[PDB]
Amino acid sequence: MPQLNTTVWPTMITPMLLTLFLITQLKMLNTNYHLPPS
Amino acid sequence: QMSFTFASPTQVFFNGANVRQVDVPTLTGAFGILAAHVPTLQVLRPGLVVVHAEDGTTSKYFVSSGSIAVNADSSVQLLAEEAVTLDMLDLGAAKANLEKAQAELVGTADEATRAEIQIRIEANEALVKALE
Amino acid sequence: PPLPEYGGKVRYGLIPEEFFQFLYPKTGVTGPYVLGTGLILYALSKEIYVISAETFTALSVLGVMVYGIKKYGPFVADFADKLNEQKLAQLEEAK
Amino acid sequence: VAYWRQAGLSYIRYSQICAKAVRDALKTEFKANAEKTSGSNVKIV
Amino acid sequence: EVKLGELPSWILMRDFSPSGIFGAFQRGYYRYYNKYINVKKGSISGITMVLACYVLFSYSFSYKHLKHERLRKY
Amino acid sequence: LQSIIKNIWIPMKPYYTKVYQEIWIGMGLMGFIVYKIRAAD
Amino acid sequence: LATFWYYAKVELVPPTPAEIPRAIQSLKKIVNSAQTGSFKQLTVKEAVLNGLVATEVLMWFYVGEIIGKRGIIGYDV
Amino acid sequence: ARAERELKPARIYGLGSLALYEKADIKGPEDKKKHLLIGVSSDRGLCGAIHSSIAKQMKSEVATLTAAGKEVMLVGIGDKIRGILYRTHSDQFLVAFKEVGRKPPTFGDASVIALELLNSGYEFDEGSIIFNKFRSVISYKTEEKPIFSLNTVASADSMSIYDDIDADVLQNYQEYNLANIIYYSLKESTT
Amino acid sequence: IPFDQMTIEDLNEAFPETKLDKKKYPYWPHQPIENL
Amino acid sequence: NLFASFIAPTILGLPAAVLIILFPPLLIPTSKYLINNRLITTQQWLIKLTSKQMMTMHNTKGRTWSLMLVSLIIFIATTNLLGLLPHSFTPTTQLSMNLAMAIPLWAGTVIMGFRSKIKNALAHFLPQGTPTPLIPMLVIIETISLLIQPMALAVRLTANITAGHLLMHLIGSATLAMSTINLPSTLIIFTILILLTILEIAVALIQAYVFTLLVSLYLHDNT
Amino acid sequence: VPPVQVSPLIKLGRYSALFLGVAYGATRYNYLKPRAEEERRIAA
Amino acid sequence: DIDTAAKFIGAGAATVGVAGSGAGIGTVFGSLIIGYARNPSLKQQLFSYAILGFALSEAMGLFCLMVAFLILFAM
Amino acid sequence: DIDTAAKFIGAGAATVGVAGSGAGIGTVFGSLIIGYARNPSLKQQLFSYAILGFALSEAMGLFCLMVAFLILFAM
Amino acid sequence: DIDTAAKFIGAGAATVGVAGSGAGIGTVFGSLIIGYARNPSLKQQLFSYAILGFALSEAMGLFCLMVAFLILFAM
Amino acid sequence: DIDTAAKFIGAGAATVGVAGSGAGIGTVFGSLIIGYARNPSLKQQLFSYAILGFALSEAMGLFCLMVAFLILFAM
Amino acid sequence: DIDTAAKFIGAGAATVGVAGSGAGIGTVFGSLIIGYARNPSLKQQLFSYAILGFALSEAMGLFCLMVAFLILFAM
Amino acid sequence: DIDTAAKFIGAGAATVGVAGSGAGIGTVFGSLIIGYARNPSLKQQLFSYAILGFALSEAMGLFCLMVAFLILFAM
Amino acid sequence: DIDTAAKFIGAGAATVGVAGSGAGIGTVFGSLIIGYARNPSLKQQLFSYAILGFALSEAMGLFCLMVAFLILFAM
Amino acid sequence: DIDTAAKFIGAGAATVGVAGSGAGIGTVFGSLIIGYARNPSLKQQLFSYAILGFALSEAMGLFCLMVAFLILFAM
Repeated sequence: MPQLNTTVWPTMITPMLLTLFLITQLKMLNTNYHLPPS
Repeated sequence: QMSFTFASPTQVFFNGANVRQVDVPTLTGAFGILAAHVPTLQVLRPGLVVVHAEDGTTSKYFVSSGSIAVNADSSVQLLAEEAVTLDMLDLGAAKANLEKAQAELVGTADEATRAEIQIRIEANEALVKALE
Repeated sequence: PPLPEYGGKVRYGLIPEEFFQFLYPKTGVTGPYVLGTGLILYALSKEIYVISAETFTALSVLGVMVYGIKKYGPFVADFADKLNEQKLAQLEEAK
Repeated sequence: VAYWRQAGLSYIRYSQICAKAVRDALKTEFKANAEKTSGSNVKIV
Repeated sequence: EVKLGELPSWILMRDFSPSGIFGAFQRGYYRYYNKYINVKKGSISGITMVLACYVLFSYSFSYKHLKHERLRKY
Repeated sequence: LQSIIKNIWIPMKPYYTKVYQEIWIGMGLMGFIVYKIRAAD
Repeated sequence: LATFWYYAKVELVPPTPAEIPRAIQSLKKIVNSAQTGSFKQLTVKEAVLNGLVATEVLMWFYVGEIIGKRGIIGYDV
Repeated sequence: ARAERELKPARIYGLGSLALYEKADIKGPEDKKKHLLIGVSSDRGLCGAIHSSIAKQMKSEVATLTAAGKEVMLVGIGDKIRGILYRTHSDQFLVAFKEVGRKPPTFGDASVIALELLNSGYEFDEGSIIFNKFRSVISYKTEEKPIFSLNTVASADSMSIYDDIDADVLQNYQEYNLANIIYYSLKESTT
Repeated sequence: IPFDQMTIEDLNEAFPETKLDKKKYPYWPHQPIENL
Repeated sequence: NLFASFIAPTILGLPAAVLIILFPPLLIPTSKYLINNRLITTQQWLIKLTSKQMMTMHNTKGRTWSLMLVSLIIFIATTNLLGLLPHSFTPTTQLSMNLAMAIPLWAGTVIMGFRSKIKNALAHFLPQGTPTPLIPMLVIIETISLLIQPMALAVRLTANITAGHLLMHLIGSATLAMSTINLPSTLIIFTILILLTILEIAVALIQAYVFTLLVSLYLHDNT
Repeated sequence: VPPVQVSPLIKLGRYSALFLGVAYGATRYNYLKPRAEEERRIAA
Repeated sequence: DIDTAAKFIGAGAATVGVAGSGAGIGTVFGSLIIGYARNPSLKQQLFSYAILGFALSEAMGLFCLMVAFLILFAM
Repeated sequence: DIDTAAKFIGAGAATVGVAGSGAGIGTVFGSLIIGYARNPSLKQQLFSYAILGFALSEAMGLFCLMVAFLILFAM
Repeated sequence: DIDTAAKFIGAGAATVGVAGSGAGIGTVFGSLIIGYARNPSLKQQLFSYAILGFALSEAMGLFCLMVAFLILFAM
Repeated sequence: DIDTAAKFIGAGAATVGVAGSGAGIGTVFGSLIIGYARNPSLKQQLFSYAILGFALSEAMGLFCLMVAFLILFAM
Repeated sequence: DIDTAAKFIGAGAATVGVAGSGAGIGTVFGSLIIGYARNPSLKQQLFSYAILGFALSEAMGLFCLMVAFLILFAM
Repeated sequence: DIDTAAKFIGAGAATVGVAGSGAGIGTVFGSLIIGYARNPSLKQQLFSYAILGFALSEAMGLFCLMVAFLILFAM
Repeated sequence: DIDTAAKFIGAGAATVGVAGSGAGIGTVFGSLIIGYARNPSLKQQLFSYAILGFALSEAMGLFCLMVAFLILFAM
Repeated sequence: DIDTAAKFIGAGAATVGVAGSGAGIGTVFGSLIIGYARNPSLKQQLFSYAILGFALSEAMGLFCLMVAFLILFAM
């Protein structure tokens, strides 16, 4: 199982955090829902 | 084979009519009754009532409360306290009364009064859901 | 700035009409198509595109994608348009 | 056993509340006549 | 821009810095987005083209495993 | 250092400073676990 | 269906024995441009176009190879 | 006049309420002791022989039940019946009602009467309702309908064929039918 | 400005009611989920 | 040989897994406009629907994690969906990424439940009406359960997606080996493969929603 | 759409390259067949 | 050889695991029958749910068969 | 020889997997009985669903038998 | 000899598969009890369905026993 | 000797098959409880059906035990 | 001593068969809960039936344990 | 030693038998949920019955674990 | 070698454990069908619960597959 | 060596026992769905019971995994 090859493990951990915790959240924050007018 | 009798204290929607299916919102869930259905007796909760005539057309009413009785001779008696055709209701009043009842629920503190508030709440929720 | 009303005129969802109109002067109409056919044949002949299980998984996912597009494309398209028109009507009503 | 039965209500009261809430959600074209045909006037002695 | 220029010093004239290539990729992204995606009454082809280029990029790095399942030998 | 901390760190500060604190402690635990794994391998 | 042949009769046909002088005329044009080195004037749009037509005739040669070996996927032997 | 028009749907609905106890053939307990007796009349006089008939039937049934040792409690929907029965029958009395007859009876009246019959602490093992079944503009007849408690309907053998039945749904159904039979009596006695 | 070239900031300028109360709700979506 | 689709991809010696993990956010453009194109319209509609389906059950403290949970479901869904394309590398098939997504979130949840809430936090280790002679055992249970919640998370992604992918591969191979043999059997195997691709799309979406909902339930248990 | 006659050089190149390809395919087929069979035999 | 023998044994073992998906499909379609007998007007939607359940249950079964072949041929 | 022996063992193992389809068919037809006892007028349609469920459940069982023979004779 | 030994083992294994038919018969007759308690007037017809279900469930079980003997005596 | 050893193993295996009859008897008597709670007046008849179901379920179980002893002593 | 080894293996196998009685007892007492929630006035009688069911289900389980020990000690 | 390995195999086998008690506990508490949703006023008494059922089901499971250790350490 | 052989056998064994998750998913979605046929207005919330149950059941199944691969490749 | 081999086999066997907890979790959450469809106002309390049941069922499953690792690593 290549999933147990613990050598390339950082290569999977590092960008995910850069993608799950910074980039995707920065794209969500730009998804704004305004309040309906009168 | 099924003889339906859908009535209200002042209006008779059906009387011994021969329909094929009738959907009812029993207090113990919804169910649809056809001919030869197992005999049962139940009390209703606010909800739709759909009657399928043999010609494949469906008439939709809204019942507030009452009783349903499917009998051994395939005779169904549906007696609603307040039965109204759908086009006689509006959505805005339903939503407004739902909001008022939710506010009074969050405001109230006594048990029985809270139960009455909740009953009116579910009434209005079924109203909104059945309308649109 | 207002948005243009149409995109880029892609053929088969893969190649834009720019390529065909750019290759039309020298090699006519069947020019680009015969170029693509020769490319595909040279690829799957010189073992550039090896045939394996991934080939049939690719064909299956491409079939499912094309069917999903051809089936629920009008629905999603007019649904997005209808969302936009509902929002526009509400806004103009609040004006 | 519904919640209002635990509270001490009765299906007469449940039905009254439900019919009232359904009468209130009527459009005003029918609301007056429907409240007339279903109002109570008896008084306990 | 290229498709018009015929000078090799252009290759040197360009900004080959981190900010330079970043701005280049950003300009390409915004050009694609405004031509195919940032339009009303848009199409799915603007996304299917990206998916096709992505499948090409995926087949690229998998070739080192796919050349060991060759049918012929030559 | 301009337009980086203007577009990347200002919006994420309310989340990186108060909300995701326990998330950071969990990330420390995860790094510890991953290191203890990659050590005995 | 039948429109493919409608176009092929124009452009997907063998060259008549009458137009080979124009073929070698275009060939002598391109070799003159190679002799003088004036191909630097050709802006890279037309250069890319000519490269594409060259890859097209190269694919024609490769289809010739795959029909001349009676096999599609490589050499059957 | 208008009551003869409002009676047809009221008749259909009320009789449809009692179709179950006729099909299932609930026979009532002939062994219990607590009995409730409702008598439907109006608050107005000059009715002729309406209130006299209702009072005669109530008195006869009170005597017949008390002779068997059954403890009877009386209810009078209308001031006429309460006035006619209060002197000779005052210890045997639970609730009376008023303001009937001036306005046509509605299901709100029935829902009320049922509520104040249920919030009374008198668990009746059986009951009866006595009204004036209307036959023609000249002829009416004092009729009487039964009212079954929860334990009568639940413990009946012929109620075994009915489905999803527990004590709760039978409680709700019995209460709603109390209201239904009160409404039916009120609509029949106004004609 | 017609509503198809208008920015959410421009709409907040035109209808100050449509603004999101970044003080009562600092975190996305800056409003209770039921009103979403 | 068989698991060559789960090996970390390298192009020209560089770890292309970085670009493969950074791509999915590129498919969610954003705009300051009020009325925009069809893609962002449908995507904003979907994000609103997801936020309403996930965040409604929470109190005011839990709804602060709305950004995190919507971001998580969007990321996992887009990764699993792109992973179905031919020859693609699915980073959710890796135990690394799934563990590093599951351990931080669950650990932060339990830690924010232990920092405050500590009395109710330790009380949650025992159901309310638990009888006395069964008190001690039902404590050693929960903790181990509470200790296998992160693992059960990550594995539940990995061992699913991987399996699915490998299945779609194996059946595919069958079709190949069936190409030079009975053709109706080839068509039957290919129809099986098509139905399996539909199932794998459904399972990608469901696994994204499942990971997100389990993290959300853990969060609600401690807020 | 009206078709367009391709330049004669392009068609001549197309067909000459096609014929050269047929010739090369036959030539390499006949060239590889003996060594292919010989290695197939020598493998066993 | 012992490898082929244990491959047969392990293939049979891994195949045993289809019983659960058989039982799950049985339960799904029996519940579908019951729920349709209760509210036939929802028939279509009910069937939809049924299909979903089936898809997942048999999915597990196929996983078992996966391992079966993964031991029988791929090794 | 060990190959024939393990073929027998693996055939028995793969055969074990018919228990789940037995239980699934039992559940399907029991639910059919129940749903017909509640709404007999839908009888035919109910039976249809029953058949469908049966077809799938026993299908899984047959898959098991497949592997059984695939180990007993085809190898 | 190893052949007789593995024949015994595989016969036991294939016999294990009767548990599912046991459970299926249990479910069928329990549902029959329930559905008859609901609508006793349909009793006969209900019993008919019950028999059918039983016939199929035990059928699967017999298939298992089939393989059991097919390994124990026919080989 | 390998014959006695595999006889023990196959006896254990064939014995495993009593689990299904255990579960089937459980289901039968649980359904009997439910159906009697619904229509107690049919009690006797219900019990009759229960017995029948039990007889069949345990029958299957006994078949399993049959094979168990048929491998343990008769061979 | 292959005999002692296979005795251990067969004892474990025969012990596996208690799962069915576990599931059957679970079903019996769950149905008892349901039927008592329906008609609590029959409580005692319901419990009686429950006990009966339990007695039979666990009986089957004990039979399994019987064979387990019959292989572990009596041989 | 074969006698020192078969202990491992038989311990695993005897451990397999906890699945039935897992399923039985699941059924008991699911039925408890259902019966409490029906008649919540009986809650306490219902819970009592639930506990009883649990005690018996897990009891069977513990018996299995008993045999597991009885093979793993006591021999 | 005996290590690879027993790795195959143990992988098959550990794979057997997916049957329970198959049956659990079947039960979850069948109950979902029933509960939606009873109260369709709660549909969404019901589906939510269904998903949760599924997630846990298949989780257990994946654990089994875990051990399967943990024996097949990691050793 | 035979010890490692039988350790693999016994680990797989002990792992088989997670199927019961899978099925039990399925049953618990399906019953939760049903009981919530019946009395949604009790939702929270129902969920509580559900959790409890789950905790116990999976507990048994974890016990199985316990033995699995207790044979795979601790010996």
